[PDB]
Amino acid sequence: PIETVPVKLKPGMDGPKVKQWPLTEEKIKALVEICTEMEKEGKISKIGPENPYNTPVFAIKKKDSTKWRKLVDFRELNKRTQDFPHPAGLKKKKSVTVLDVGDAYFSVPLDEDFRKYTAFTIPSINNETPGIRYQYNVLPQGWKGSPAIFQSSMTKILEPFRKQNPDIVIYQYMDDLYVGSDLEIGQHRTKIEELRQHLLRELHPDKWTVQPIVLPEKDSWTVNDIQKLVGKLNWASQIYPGIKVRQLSKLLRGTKALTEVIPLTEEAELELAENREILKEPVHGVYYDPSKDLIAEIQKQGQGQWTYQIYQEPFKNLKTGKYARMRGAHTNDVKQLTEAVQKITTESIVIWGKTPKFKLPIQKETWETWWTEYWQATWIPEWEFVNTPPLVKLWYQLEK
Amino acid sequence: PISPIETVPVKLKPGMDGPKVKQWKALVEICTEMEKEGKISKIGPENPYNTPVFAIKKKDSTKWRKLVDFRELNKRTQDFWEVQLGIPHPAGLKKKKSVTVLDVGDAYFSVPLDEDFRKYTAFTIPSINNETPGIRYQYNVLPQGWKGSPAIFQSSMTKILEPFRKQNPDIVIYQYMDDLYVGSDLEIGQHRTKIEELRQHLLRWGLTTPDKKHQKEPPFLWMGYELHPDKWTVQPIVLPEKDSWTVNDICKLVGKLNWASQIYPGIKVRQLSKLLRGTKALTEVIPLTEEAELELAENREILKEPVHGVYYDPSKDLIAEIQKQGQGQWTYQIYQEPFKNLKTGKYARMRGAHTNDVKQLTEAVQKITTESIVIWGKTPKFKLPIQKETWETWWTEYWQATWIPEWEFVNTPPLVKLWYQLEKEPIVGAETFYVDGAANRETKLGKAGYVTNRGRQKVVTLTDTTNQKTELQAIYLALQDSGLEVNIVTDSQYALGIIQAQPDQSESELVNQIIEQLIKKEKVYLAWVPAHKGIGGNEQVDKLVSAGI
DNA sequence: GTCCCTGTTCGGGCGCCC
DNA sequence: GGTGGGCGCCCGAACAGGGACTG
Ligand SMILES: [Mg+2]
Repeated sequence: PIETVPVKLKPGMDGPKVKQWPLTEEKIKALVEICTEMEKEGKISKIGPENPYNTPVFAIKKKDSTKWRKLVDFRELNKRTQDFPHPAGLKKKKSVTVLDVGDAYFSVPLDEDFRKYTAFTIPSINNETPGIRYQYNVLPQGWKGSPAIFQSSMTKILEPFRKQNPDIVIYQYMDDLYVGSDLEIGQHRTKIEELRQHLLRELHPDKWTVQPIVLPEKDSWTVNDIQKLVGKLNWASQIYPGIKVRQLSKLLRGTKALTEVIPLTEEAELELAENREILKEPVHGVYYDPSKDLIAEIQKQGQGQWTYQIYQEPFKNLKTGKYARMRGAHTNDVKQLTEAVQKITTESIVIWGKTPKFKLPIQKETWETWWTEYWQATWIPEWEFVNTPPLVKLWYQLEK
Repeated sequence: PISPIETVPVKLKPGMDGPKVKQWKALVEICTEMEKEGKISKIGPENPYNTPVFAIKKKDSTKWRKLVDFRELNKRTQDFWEVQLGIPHPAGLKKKKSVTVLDVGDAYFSVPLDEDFRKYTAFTIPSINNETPGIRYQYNVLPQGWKGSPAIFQSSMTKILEPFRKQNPDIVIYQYMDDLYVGSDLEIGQHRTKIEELRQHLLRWGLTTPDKKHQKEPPFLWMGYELHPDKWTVQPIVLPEKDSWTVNDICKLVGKLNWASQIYPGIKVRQLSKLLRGTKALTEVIPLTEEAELELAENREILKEPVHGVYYDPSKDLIAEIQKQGQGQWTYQIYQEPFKNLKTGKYARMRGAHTNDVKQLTEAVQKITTESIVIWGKTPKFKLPIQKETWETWWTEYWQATWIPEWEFVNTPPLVKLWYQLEKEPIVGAETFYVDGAANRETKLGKAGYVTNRGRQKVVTLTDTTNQKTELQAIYLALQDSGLEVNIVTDSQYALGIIQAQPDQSESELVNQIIEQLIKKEKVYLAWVPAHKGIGGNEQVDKLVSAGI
């Protein structure tokens, strides 16, 4: 009698068929553990091979604790389900807390003739049995469709907490609840625990920073030092058309040995000075379009030094970033990259409300072997594996 | 018998009729033995459909079989999600006090077919003696060559062995199709009499277990090997020693070899297997190549010499130890205590036009990992032909995000290395070379050349070429007209991209040479500048090579 | 737009298993 | 001759993507 809403897929499209990838004994075992409950408690059933579809699963140790979460990589089923404003002030709050609600969506029964798309498969260590398959009967976590259907009731739920507490903005993307406040941390948490006690029925946005393009400061210059300048400048061009290089690329006139010292002329030392100003200026012409893919890319500088940009149109960057991890004698590139992508996707969501598609500086096999170890979010962004021109690394680089 | 298991619903694709044709010769009659067993019933000729039929013989000639060519029905039945994800490995068996290996009898023919679908499996014998309007059955069980059978059967098997696998959370049953291996923490005669309660379970569900009941009989036979209480080995493999060779003749070989290379270390197949390169034929003979024949020689050598494998335990720990074999090839081997192999392998895959030994090492480590997760379900610890430091070098300067897991240096030559580093900084002393090449895309005529501060200038005209190529030829002039220290300035990202990446091999003759000369060099500094923007002296080279194009 | 040149997917052949 | 499904290994077809090009 709790009623169900019909849903279906983009027109002409068919449900997912994605191969499951190898899990670890501890991931399977934790997945077999919560799949047991997940069917007993009447939330999923079990299904045979007559279900042509399939979407992968792994399992995440979402804390330092011993409570595993299972997320389904619905990226593929997601981008085939017919879909449909964004709180602008959340990005500018003193701190934001992110709740995982979450176990709320099982409350509503998914539409039957759609359940067949929710199907997944649990593998066997060393293949000692065929895979055991299940299918959801109630709004699954990780699908565009759950937060949708449920908002109706989330809004009933939140109504009085949003009203009583006016200064706080609560936001809902996917399984996550982003709640924000100018409260001092400590007054914040007492509130966020007030939320949690209600729903029973740490991000600092104002601190996020942009790393602009920056020109090398030095008191003498070589041909080489200028060549690396003109070329960088020449590229910044495509971004700030208010740039200037000609009076500076005049200095490299003949065929000078890389190591010979050029002195900067009356204009040259001022052109470069005029340029280092233009780069302070805000990029003109950037307007977040909601219907276009959000494109994030990342370059690996060195010494746990990652730089990103986020854009929909080439050269029209919505945000340039620098994310700094560890400089270690036990450092993990993939782990870092994994952390980068997550942090970025989180600003991405907090600011613009949607999640970016990443252009990952990494071999696909390498990334696919490991990213599941080091993950911690209840969503998963779309990604493609690039190969970076080692040039466009110098452009966004930093200097000591 | 046919099982009491609920039946599994299968449709046809969203808009098909079902199959229908006919066939034709002394038609022989097992087809009535099935009749009285329930496995086919006879049908009334307003069932529209018919699928051809025929006879052959057994895969071990003991019976003179019957079979249907649903090759048409198969093409119209819904898609499945198959449920065999892989092939179990012996090396992943952690050994249990007691054991068995039994097989289900006539199992496809032991599970019911959805009845709303049986009609489509309607086949019809020609005639009792060459003509009368003949007989017409459907199937009531899983047919012997329909694409549904395997997936459906496997599911059913699983869904049945289930209550045994929880009524005993802890007796271990390896299930591949209709074949079983049993594992018990109990002493032989409680296992013996536990294996019964199991056989009896399957019987109750309609699966019989004849004999075929591998018993107090180590070596158990299973999955193509020869298990033992303490080791295991592959049932011997015989090499296609066919004095002349054609393609399919050689694929015969490599396949036996890759199967071979799972336990016999050292097996390598680079030269056999570039023989397929180019071909337009499947039977076309192939002249056994020199380095090939010499390589082929080597393999037959290994397999003579006998070997075993071992079992696993969560107790002791997994080790992988890679070793650089020949050209682009690698050989691994996992174990737990020193010379007792647990599994071995062979990664020879060639990914890229240009690579170096450190990325192949990375790939191999990648292949071995996911694979260990598959068999034992955990990541191993490595021991690798490369010094802890070379890695840090690589991992420092390589721009993509790379990473090998918990490893330790082994000293097994050849050792891995970077046959040269590029300079971060320009070279006081070195001629500063400005290179640039051009090429007309209509005429496919080109030009490559250089121009130094010391005022030198070559300009070789290339032909049948591409712009990218000449720009790599010019770097090539520069390196081979420069002495032991040199800076170069190229306009080409394409080129800067290849070389920064530090290739020791590539598919290209040009890059293979440009690698030669790079190793011979003492210090190089590769530097870029944007093309066509009037720079010194990228301007000067650029005209040199650009008149004519 | 056209060329290049890289990467990727896929299907075919064989291996081995039921 | 005219049988299904699975995993693996290779290789070549189809593409995808970029980066340079033409007048
Ligand atoms: Mg050029």
